[PDB]
Amino acid sequence: GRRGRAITGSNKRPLKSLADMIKGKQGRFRQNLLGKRVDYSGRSVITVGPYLRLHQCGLPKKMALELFKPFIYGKLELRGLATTIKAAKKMVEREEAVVWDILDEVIREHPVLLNRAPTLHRLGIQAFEPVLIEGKAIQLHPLVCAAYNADFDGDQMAVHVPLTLEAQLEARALMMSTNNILSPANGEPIIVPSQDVVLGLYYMTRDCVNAKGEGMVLTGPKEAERLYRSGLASLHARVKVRITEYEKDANGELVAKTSLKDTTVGRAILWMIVPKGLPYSIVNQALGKKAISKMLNTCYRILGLKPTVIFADQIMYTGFAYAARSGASVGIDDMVIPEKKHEIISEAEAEVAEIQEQFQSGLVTAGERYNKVIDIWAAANDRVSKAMMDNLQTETVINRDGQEEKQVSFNSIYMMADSGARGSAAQIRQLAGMRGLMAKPDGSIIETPITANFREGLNVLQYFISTHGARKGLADTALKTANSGYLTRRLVDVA
Amino acid sequence: MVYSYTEKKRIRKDFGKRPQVLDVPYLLSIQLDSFQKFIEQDPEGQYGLEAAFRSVFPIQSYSGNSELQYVSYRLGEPVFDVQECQIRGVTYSAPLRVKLRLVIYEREAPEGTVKDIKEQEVYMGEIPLMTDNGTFVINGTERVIVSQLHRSPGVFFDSDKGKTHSSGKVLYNARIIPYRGSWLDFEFDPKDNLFVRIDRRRKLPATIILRALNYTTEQILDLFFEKVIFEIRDNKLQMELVPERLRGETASFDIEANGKVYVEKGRRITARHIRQLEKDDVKLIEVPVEYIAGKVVAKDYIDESTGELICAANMELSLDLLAKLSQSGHKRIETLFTNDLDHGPYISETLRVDPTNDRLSALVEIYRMMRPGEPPTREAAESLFENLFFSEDRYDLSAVGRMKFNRSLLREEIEGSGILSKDDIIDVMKKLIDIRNGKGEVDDIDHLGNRRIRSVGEMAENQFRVGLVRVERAVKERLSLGDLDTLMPQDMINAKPISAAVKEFFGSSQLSQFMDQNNPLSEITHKRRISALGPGGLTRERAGFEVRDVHPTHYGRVCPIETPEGPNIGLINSLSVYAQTNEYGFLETPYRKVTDGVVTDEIHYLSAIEEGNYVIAQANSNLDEEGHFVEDLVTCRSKGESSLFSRDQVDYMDVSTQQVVSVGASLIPFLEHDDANRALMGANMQRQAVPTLRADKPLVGTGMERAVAVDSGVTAVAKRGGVVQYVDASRIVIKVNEDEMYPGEAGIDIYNLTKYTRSNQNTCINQMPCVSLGEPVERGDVLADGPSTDLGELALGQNMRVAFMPWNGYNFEDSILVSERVVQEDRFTTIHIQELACVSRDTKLGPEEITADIPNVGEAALSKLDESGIVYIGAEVTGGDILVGKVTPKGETQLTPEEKLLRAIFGEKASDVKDSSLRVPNGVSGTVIDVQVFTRDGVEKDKRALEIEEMQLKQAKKDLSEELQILEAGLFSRIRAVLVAGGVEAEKLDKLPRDRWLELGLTDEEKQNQLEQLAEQYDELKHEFEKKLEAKRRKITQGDDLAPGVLKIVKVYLAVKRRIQPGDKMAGRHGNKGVISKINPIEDMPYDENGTPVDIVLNPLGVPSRMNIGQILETHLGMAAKGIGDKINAMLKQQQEVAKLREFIQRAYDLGADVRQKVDLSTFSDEEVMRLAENLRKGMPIATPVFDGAKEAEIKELLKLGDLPTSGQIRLYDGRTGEQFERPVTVGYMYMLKLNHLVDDKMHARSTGSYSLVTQQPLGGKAQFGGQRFGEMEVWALEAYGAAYTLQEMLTVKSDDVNGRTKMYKNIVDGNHQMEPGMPESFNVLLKEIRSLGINIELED
Amino acid sequence: LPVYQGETTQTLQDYLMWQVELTPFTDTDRAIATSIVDAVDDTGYLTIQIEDIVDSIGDDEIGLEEVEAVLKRIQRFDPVGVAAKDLRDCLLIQLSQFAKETPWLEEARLIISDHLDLLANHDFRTLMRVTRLKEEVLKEAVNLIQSLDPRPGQSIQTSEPEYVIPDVLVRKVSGRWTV
Repeated sequence: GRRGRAITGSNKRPLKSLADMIKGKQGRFRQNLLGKRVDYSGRSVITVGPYLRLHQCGLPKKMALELFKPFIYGKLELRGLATTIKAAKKMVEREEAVVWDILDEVIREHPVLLNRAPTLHRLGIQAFEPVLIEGKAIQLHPLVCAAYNADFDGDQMAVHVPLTLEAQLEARALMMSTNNILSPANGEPIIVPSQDVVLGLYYMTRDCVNAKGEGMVLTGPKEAERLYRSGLASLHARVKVRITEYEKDANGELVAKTSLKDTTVGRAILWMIVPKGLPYSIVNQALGKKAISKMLNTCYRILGLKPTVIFADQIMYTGFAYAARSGASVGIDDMVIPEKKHEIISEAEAEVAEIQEQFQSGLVTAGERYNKVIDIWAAANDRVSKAMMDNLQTETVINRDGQEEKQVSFNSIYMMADSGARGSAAQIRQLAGMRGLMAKPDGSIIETPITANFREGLNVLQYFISTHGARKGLADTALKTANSGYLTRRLVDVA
Repeated sequence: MVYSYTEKKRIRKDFGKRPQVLDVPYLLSIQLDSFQKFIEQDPEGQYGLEAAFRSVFPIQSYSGNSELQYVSYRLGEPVFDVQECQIRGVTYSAPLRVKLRLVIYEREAPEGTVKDIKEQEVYMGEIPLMTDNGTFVINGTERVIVSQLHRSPGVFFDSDKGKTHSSGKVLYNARIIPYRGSWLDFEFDPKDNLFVRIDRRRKLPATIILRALNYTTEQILDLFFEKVIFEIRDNKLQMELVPERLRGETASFDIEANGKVYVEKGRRITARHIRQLEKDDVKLIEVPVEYIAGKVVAKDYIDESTGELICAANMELSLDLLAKLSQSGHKRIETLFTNDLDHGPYISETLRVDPTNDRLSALVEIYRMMRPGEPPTREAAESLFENLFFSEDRYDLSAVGRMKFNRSLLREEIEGSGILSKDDIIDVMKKLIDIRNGKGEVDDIDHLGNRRIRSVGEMAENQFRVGLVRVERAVKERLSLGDLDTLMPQDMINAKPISAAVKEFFGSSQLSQFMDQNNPLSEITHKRRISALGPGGLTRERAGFEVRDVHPTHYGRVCPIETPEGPNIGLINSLSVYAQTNEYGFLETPYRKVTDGVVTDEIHYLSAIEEGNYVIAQANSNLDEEGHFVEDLVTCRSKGESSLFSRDQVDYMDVSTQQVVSVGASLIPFLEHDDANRALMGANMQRQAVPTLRADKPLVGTGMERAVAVDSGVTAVAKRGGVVQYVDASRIVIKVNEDEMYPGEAGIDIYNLTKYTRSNQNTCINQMPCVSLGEPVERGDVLADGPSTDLGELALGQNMRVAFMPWNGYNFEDSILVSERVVQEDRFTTIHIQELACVSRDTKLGPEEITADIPNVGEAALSKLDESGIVYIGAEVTGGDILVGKVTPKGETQLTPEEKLLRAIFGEKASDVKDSSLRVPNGVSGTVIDVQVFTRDGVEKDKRALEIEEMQLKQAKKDLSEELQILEAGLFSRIRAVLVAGGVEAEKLDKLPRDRWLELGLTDEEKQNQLEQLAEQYDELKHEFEKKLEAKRRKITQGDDLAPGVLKIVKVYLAVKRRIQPGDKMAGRHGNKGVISKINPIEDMPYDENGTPVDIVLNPLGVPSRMNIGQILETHLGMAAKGIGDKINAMLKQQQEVAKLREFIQRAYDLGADVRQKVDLSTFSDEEVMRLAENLRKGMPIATPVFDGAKEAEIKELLKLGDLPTSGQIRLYDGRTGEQFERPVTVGYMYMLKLNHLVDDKMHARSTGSYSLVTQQPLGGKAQFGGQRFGEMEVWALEAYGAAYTLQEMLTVKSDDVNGRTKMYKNIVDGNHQMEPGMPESFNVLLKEIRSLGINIELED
Repeated sequence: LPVYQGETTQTLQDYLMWQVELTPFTDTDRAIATSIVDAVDDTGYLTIQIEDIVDSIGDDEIGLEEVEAVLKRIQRFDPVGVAAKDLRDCLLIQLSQFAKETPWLEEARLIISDHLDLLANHDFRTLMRVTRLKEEVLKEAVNLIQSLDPRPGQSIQTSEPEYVIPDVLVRKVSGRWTV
C-alpha cells in the first residue's frame, strides 16, 4: 500500500493485498455496527389503550407466543403436556387451549418492555405488564403517549423480554414506567394529561351562567345520581355543598373538615375522585391543564407514588367519561368573524396611499415609504387582533335575571383555547381574521400582506407564498436532526 | 343544457359561480407530442429522426473516395398486440430500416462516382412504441420517465459573492452552460482581476485567453480601455478634456476652461462647472504634469529616431520618461481615462498579471492547464484550443442556446451555431466588467426564464444521435480501410449497439421507473411529474435550499401545494390546469387578453419573460357582461408587483382559477377553507390510495373527476360508435351507424377488457361495464369502469356517515373508530394480488421438469397439483401448499448394494430427483387469479399449456368468425336480392342457400354475371378468412422463447382479498388521517333522534388541532347530500309521480347562487328522468370549483331545504347507557379512504430465524423473521438505563453467533436463565487476529 | 465473512451434532454422540461403527454399552434414523416411532425383523410361506415398508456433491462433434 499497487487478476481494483490485509476496512466501522446491531428479537406496535391502566400495556396475541414457544414447551413438559419436545412442537403447531393457558400463565408473571423507534430520551423505552390482545398493533396506555415522543401515527415499536432473572429485576425495578414519574432531565413531573382528559377536567368545573337547578344545595353522595338522570348539570353555578376533606395536618395524620361550599356538579364530583391531602379548594378551580400539572406536582410532593398513579389513572378515565358526556361539537358558526376589520382594514388601506402619496411626493423614500406602510399594517393587525379577541373573548349574552350574562361562551375555538389542549388564539387570528404579514421568500419580506381567512379564502399570492415557509421548516427539521445527533454523539463520547 | 348522454344518468350539482371559459385539455398531450415529433417524418430535419439522422448520416472514407448516405427510413410495425406483449412480457417496440446509400467513386475522378450500393435498407435496432396513454412496456413492464428541467444553455452573469467572498467584496462571476461542450466561467477575484476557468479547472489569467486568440496586447488594451489623445506638444501638457466625457472629479489645480479657469484649483467638480466647460468650447486645456504621473501609457510607442520600447504598453507615464518620450517619441501620446469613479480597468491589472504575452505562450498555458503533462508542439495546443470551443463538431451547444446568447448580448439575430465566437467572448468580458462597474442585474436560475425543460422525444433523439456517432466513426473507419469493395451498406452497420442504447435509455434511466396506477389520479399525477434531479438540473440531494423555494416565476407554471413531503421536497413540480409549452424548452400559461375595459376572450400562453412586462389581472375579477370592469381599481400584477390598477392599467386577463394549481389539487374541495401545511399533506395523501371492492362516487365533488377519468386512459371509450348491440361481460359489440360506419368497414366495434389484473401497485385491475344492450351510444362515450370508478367519476373513497366528537378516549386524535355495520357493510374490502414463477433451469445433471413427481411427497401435496406439476384453476390454497412440482436432476452412484436393496424395496426414486417443487409462501394463502407458461423454442411440452393455447385460439377464432359470418350474411342477402324478382321466392333461398339457385336466370345476362362475380367475391372472402385463421393459430401457437438457463417458466398469480382489521389506516381529503382503533358492537354507536347510529367517531380536539374548515364543510355538504338522497328515496318508496319528483329535483338543482344553467322535464325524458333518479337514489351529486365553491349561506339554505338544521347540530342518544348528551352536535357523511400501508403488511415477529451469509447474522433480502437491529442511539440510551445485565444480554444474546445459542436454549429450557460473560466472542476472534496474536500483551486478570 | 455455511436446523450431520449439543448429556455422552455423528457417511448411516470409534479412542472408559446408549439417545433426533449403523434397526426404530395405530403394523414389523432376505429376492410366495402371513394382506405392510424414508440421513447427507474434471469438452458444434 506504500509502494506499487499489485492488483487482483483482471480486477483493476487491487487484490486485498497483504499490505492493507491487516486493516479490515470495516474494522472500527464493523465494531460500530456491532455497537448498534441486533437480529430477529424484533417487535413494534401502534394502538391506544382505552382500557389497561398505567400498570399495563397491550401486546397482540398473534406475535405473542411466537416468542415464549420455548417457555410454552417448557411449561407443557412441566405440566406434562409436552412429554416430548417434538410432541410439544406438534402440539404448538395445533394451538390447543392448554397452549393459550400456558402462555397466559407464564406471561401473567412475565412483563415486557416496549420502546420507540426514533431514539431521543430515556422515556423512549418502558416496562409494562403485558395483556394479551386480539389485535394487530400494540395499544399503549395514553399515559406515556408523550413519553414515547409519537402521536398515534404509524410506527412499529420494539419488544424486549428479560430472559435473565436479573434482567427482569432490572426492568420491573428500573425500566418500570410505574417507576418513571417525573421528566428525569429537568425533574419536571412527566406524567401529565395533555390530551382531552384535561379538557373534560376543565369542562367539569365550568358553568356558563347558571343552569337548571343552579341553586340546588346538597351533601355529595347523589350529585352524580342527579346529573346522570336529571336535577343538575356541571354547567350549573352556585350549588351549595357540604365538603368533607381530610388533610394530613397532623404529622403523618389527616383530620377531616366539613364545609358547605357552593359549587357546580362537576367540580364537586371531581373533588371526590381526588386523593386526600390537599384542600378541596385546591380542586375548586376551573381545573386548567397547567393547573392539572400543578395539582399533580403538589400531590407528588405531599402524598407519594402509589396514590399518584391511582389518581392519574382515575383522572384519565374520568376525563374520557366527561368528554363523552359533554360532546361539545365544532362547526363553521363556532367561529364567528367580527366584521369591524372590514372597515378598519379599509381605513388602514388609505394610510398606505398616503405613504405611497408620500412615496409619490418623494417625501417618503423606498425604505421610508415601505417602513411607513409596514408600521401602518402592523398597527392595523394589532387593532384587528384586539377586535377579534373581543369578538371571541367572553363576549356572549346568556339568559339571566339581568338579561345580561357576559361569561365564557361555547364558541368552539374560544373554549378549546381556554382549556389549551391544542392550538390557541394565534391560529384563530387567521381562522376568521387575517394571518398577519406572512411575507418571507427566503429572508426578505414582500410588499402586499395577507388580508384573508380560511373562513374567507384567500387571494392567489397569499397561498402562492405561504408554502415556501412550511417547506423550509420541514427542510430545517431534516437538516437539524442530523447535526443534533452528531453533537449529542460527541457529547456522550465525552461523557 | 348539455345532453351528455354518458352523463345523462348522473348530473352533479354545480357550485362554480365563475363561468368557465377554457375546458380541461388532454393534459397528457405534453409527452404525446414529444413522442410524435421524435417519430415525425418531418420534411425538414429539425426534430426527431429527421434532424438526428442527417447529423451523422454522411460517412466518408479517409480520402477513400467512398461515401455513405441514407435515402429514407421506414419503421417496422409492432410484432404483437399491447395485451399480447404484456402477457408475453416482451418489450413492445417497433423495428426500423433505412434505405442506405453506399457510393464508391473512382479515383483520379473529381467526385467521379463508379458504383452505388444504395440498395440495402439497414435495420438499426427497434424503437419502443410509446403507449397511447403514453405508457411503456419496457421488458413488458409499464414504466414512465419523469419530465426533465434544467438551466437553458447560455451565459448567466452570476454574482458568486457575499459570505462566499469571506472578505467583504462583491464579485462579478459569469457561468456559461452550453448545451454541449466544455463549460466556462469568468470570475472576479477580490483583486479586481478576471479569472477564466474551463471545465471547473484552475483559474487562468484574463489576458492569456485574449493573447492566445491571435489578439495583440495593443488590440486588447484599445478595445478594453478608452484612449485619450493627450496632445501635449511643445510641453504644453494640454489634455483634450470634455466635461461631458470626464467630470465629477475635484479640480486639484491647473484647471482652466477655454482660457478663463471655470474650475478653480482644489475645487470640487461642480455640475455647474461641468455644464459651463461643456457649453463653453473646451479645447486642449493645460493640465498639471502631476496628472501625467498617474497616467499610464496606452500605446507601446517608440522614439522617432529609434524604435525603442520606451514607454511600453500598460506603463504608467513617468515624468523623467515623459521628457524622453516628448523629445524622442513624439508630442501626442495615447493614454487612458481610468475613471475609477465610473469604471475600473480590471484587465490592465490582469494584463500585467498574465505571464504569457505571445500567442504561442498563451496557447501552451492552456495546454498545460488542460493537460498537466504532454506539452504541445505548437500544434497540439492550437488543435486543442480549436476543438475546445471553436469546433462546430465538438461544442455544438444549441440554436436555442444561440438565441439565449444573442439575447444576453442583445444580439437581435438569435439564430446561431453551437460553436463559440471570439466576439462573443469579448462581449461577455465587457459585460462582466461593466456589471462589476455597474451596468445591470445578475442572473436568476430560480426564474423560469433561466430554465428550459426537456421531454422524452428530446432525450430519445439525443440518445439516438449519441449512438449514431460511434457507429458513424466505425462506418468511416470501414470505408477508409478496404475501400476497394462494392459491398452492401453493412460494412459497419451494427444494429446491436443502437438497440442496446435505446433499451438502456428507455430502461436504465433516473426519470424512467415502473408506473404507479394506485389511483388513476395517482397514475396521471406520476405521469406529469417534473424533476430537476437526473442527467442535469439537480446532481445530488444536497447543494441547495433556495433551489427548493417558491420561485416567483412559477406562479402560473408549477403546482403550489403538491410536492414531496420527504427529502425530495422541492425537486418535484406539477403542471397546472392549462400550462402550454414554449417554443424551445420552456412553458407558457394561457391568459385572456385584457384590452380596453373588456377582457378579450382570446388568450395567449405566455412565459415568465414576457409576463414581467404586461399587467395581468387576477382571475377572480368581477367583469361586466361586456367584459368591462365593475371595479376601477383592480389588483393586477405587471412585474411581480400586484396592486390596485386602473381599468386601463391591466394588459391581459387570467385564464381560470384552476390555472394556478395542478389537477392533483383540483380534486380537493373547499380548500379555500384550509391551511397550507395540511393542504400539501392531503395532496400527497391522495396518492397512495387503492381502489375498494365497491366503487361508489363520494358524495362531495369538485367536477374534475369525470374529465380526469376520461384522461386517465383506464376506462373504456367509445370511438365512432352509434349503438351497442352485443354486450358480453368481456365482449362489447357496438353497431356503428353507417354515418359513423366508414365505408369498407361493417360498422361494428368489438371490445375486450382485462379482468382482475395484478396491478403495477400489485392491486387488482378491473373494468366495470355500464352499457347493457342495444342502445343509442355516442362516439366518445364511457364504456367500462376501471378501478375506483363510479358513474364515470374518479372515486377513490366512500362517503361514510360520521361525526367528530370525543368518546371514552377510545379513539386518539390520530386513531379512528368505525361502527360494526360498516365493517359488515363490505366497505373498504380490497383484492390484493400475489404471484409465483418457476424456471426450468435445465442442468447438465438434467433438466428440472414439472410433473408432480416430487420425491418424498405426501399424497395431499400431490393432490393439488395437476399432471404437469402445476395445478388446475379455480379453488383456494392454504398455508405453504406446493403448486408446481419441478424435479431437479441428481447425480448417479455405483451399484450401491444398500441403495440397490432400497430400490428393490422402495425404488422409483434412486436419489435421482430432488424435489424442486413450487410451494406456497409462509403466511401466503388465498384464491388464485391465473397461471401462464412460456416455453423456450426447442421445448414443446404443452402438457397443460395445450389447454391454455386452445383457450386462446378459441377466443381468437370466435372473434375472427364474427366478421366472416357478418360478411357471409351480407353476401347472402345481396345474392338473394340479385335473384329477387327473377322467379325465385325467398322461401327457397331460406330453405337452402344454393347460391341463389346457382344463377337460376333471374336475368340470365346480369343475374348470371352478378352471381359469378358474387361467387368470386365470396370465395375470395373465404380464402382470406381461412388464411387469417391459419395465421392466427400459428401466432397463438408460435410459442415462447426463454433464456438459455431456463427451458420454460410457469408464472402463477393468486389474488387474496383483505378487509380492515385492528390496525387499519384511513385517510380524509382534508388531510385528516387515522388508525383503526376500536370497534364496539354497533349498539354502542350513539343513537340518532331517529336512532341512526353514527359510524365513525372523529376527534373534535383533533379537528380543532387540524383547524380545517373544509372538514366541517365536508360534514355539512355530506349531510345535505344524504338528506336530499333520503327525500328522493322516500319519494321512490312512496312511488310518487315522476312530475312531482321532477319539480322537487328541479327546485333543488336550480337552488343556490348562479353557477350553471340546467332544467329537467325539458331535456330529461321521464324514462331518462326515472333512470337518473334511480341512479341518484341515495345522495345528491354536487361539484364546486377549487376556489369558487358555494357559500355557507347557500349551505344553510339547502339544509333548511333539505329539512336539516342550518347549523346542522343535533342531539344524540348514547349507544351504551342511552343518556341524552347535551350540546347538540353536527354530523354528516365525510369521505374516507384507506392507505396503501397495511397493518398485516406491517406486522412482523422473530425470536429465532435464519442467518445470512455475512457475519452469521439473520438477513439475505428475504422478508422472513425480519427484525430491525438495535440502534446506536438506542444502544447509548440503553446504557443510560444502566441495565448492565439487560444490555449485556442484548450484546450477549441479541445477534448472530449461534455458538452460545445452544447454551441459551438449554438454560432457558432448564429455566436456568443464565449466561457466561466469556469474551466478545468476536474480540476473542480479534485476538485470533492480534496481528495474528502479534499483539497479546493481554494481561488477563 | 469469517467462514461459510449451508442449510441449518437442517444443519446436515452437524444438525445432528447440534441436536446432540441441544440435549442434556455429560462429556462422555456428548463425545460418543459426536463420534456417532461424525462417523456418518453420505447415506446417513453411522459410517464408522462403535468398534471403530473405540479402537481409535483406545479408551477403556468409553465402553460398548456406553457408546450404544449414547447412540440410541441419538438414534432419532434430527431426523429419525440418523447414524443408522447399517439401517435396518433404523427401519425398526422408524416403525416403532411411527404410531402403532397404523394398520398391518404387526405384519410389517414381523417382516422387517428377520425377513429382509425373502423381500430381497422379491419372493412374495416365499415370504408368505415363511411368515405365514395372509397373502396380499401383507401387501399393505410391504408398501408401508417401501415408504419407510430410507436414508433419512442421506435425505440431507446425500447432499453428495458432484465431481467431474473432463479433460476436454465436445460441443458437437453443428454436428461433427467439435472437441
